[PDB]
Amino acid sequence: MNISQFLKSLGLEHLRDIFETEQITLRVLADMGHEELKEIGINAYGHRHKLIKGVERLL
Amino acid sequence: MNISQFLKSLGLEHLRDIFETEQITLRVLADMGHEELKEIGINAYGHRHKLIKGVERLLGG
Amino acid sequence: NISQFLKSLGLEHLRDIFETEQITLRVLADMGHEELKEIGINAYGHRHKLIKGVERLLGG
Amino acid sequence: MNISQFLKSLGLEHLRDIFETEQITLRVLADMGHEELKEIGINAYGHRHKLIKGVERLL
Amino acid sequence: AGLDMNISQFLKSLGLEHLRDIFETEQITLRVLADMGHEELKEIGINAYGHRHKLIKGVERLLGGQ
Amino acid sequence: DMNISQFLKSLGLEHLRDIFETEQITLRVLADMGHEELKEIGINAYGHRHKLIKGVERLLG
Repeated sequence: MNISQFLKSLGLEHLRDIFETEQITLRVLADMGHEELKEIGINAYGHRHKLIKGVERLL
Repeated sequence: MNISQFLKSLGLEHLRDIFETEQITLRVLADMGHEELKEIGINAYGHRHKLIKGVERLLGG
Repeated sequence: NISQFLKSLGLEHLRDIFETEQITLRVLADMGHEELKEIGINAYGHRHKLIKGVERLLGG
Repeated sequence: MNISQFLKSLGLEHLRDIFETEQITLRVLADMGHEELKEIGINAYGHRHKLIKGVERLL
Repeated sequence: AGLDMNISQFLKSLGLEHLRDIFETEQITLRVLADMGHEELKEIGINAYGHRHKLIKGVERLLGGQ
Repeated sequence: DMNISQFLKSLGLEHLRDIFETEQITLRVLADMGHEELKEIGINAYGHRHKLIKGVERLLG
C-alpha cells in the first residue's frame, strides 16, 4: 500500500533510503523497468526482479 | 494554463522557486527530459517522472 | 482541448485536418510553417495563428 | 484594489501566480502574517515584509 | 452557539457559494466546519489557501471570534 | 564562427546583444561556456542558456 509496506512484503526494507531520496512512490515504481531502477541505484538484478514482479502482483 | 497551476496539480508547489528563478514556462518544460531537469536542481527521480508524465498528459489527447 | 484550441483562434474549420493527421497540442508545438503546409494548411494567416497560438498557450 | 495592481506597486509582480493559484485577495492578505505567507510559498523575509507593510499603508 | 445556519447561506455570504457541491457531497454542516482547520479543508478538496482562510475566519465571526 | 549579432538574431535572442558586447563574449568564448558561466554573465533563464549552448553545438558541427 505504502512504499515502506511494499518493500517490507518483499523483504527489501533495507532499500528504503534510495526510494525516499529519489521520492519513488509505489505509483512511480509501477512505470519503472530494469533500466530506470539501475538509474536510481538498484544495482542487483535480483532486487530489480523482485520489485518488478512485486508490482506486477498488484498494479 | 500556467506553471503555478501545473505544479499545484502534481502536488509540487515547493518547486515553484526553481521554476521562477530558471524562468521555466510550460513551453520550456515540454522539451525537458531527465538530464535537463537534473541541471535545474530537480534531484529526485520521482519529481522528474511526475513533471515529464504531467506534460505528456497535458499536451497529449 | 485541441478542438477548444482551434475554436479560440476561430479555426474550428481545421478540426478534420487535425483529427485525420492525428495532431495533438504536443505535436502542434513542434510544428513550423513547413510542417503545417505539409498537412494542408495553405494560408500563411492560418499557420501564423496556430504557431502564435501555441506560443501564447504554452508560456512560452 | 486589484491584487495585480498592488503587487506591481511593490515591484513584487513576479508573485502574481502564487496569489492567483491560492486565491489571495487584498482582504485575505490583510489578515496574513509571516507564518501564513511562508505557508503559501513566500519564502523570502524581504518579500513578506514588503507585503505586510504594503497592506498596512492600504488602510 | 446558534450556528444551526444553512451552509448554503453561509457560503453565499462569503462569496464561496461555488463550493456548494463539495459541502453537499461531504455532508459538511456549520458544526462540522467549526472543527475544521487548513489540513481538514485540504482533505475535502479546498485547495486554495484564500478559500480555506475565508471559511475559517467566517465560522470564527459566526462563533464570536478568536 | 561569425559575428555574435548574427548568431543571436538566428536564435531570436537579439535582446542579449548588450550583455555579450559589455562582457566581450565572442563565439569562441561562448563555445567554452556552460550553464554556470552563462548564469554568471546574467543569462538567468534556462531556455535562453539552452538555446545558446545548443546553438553553438550546431555551429561547431
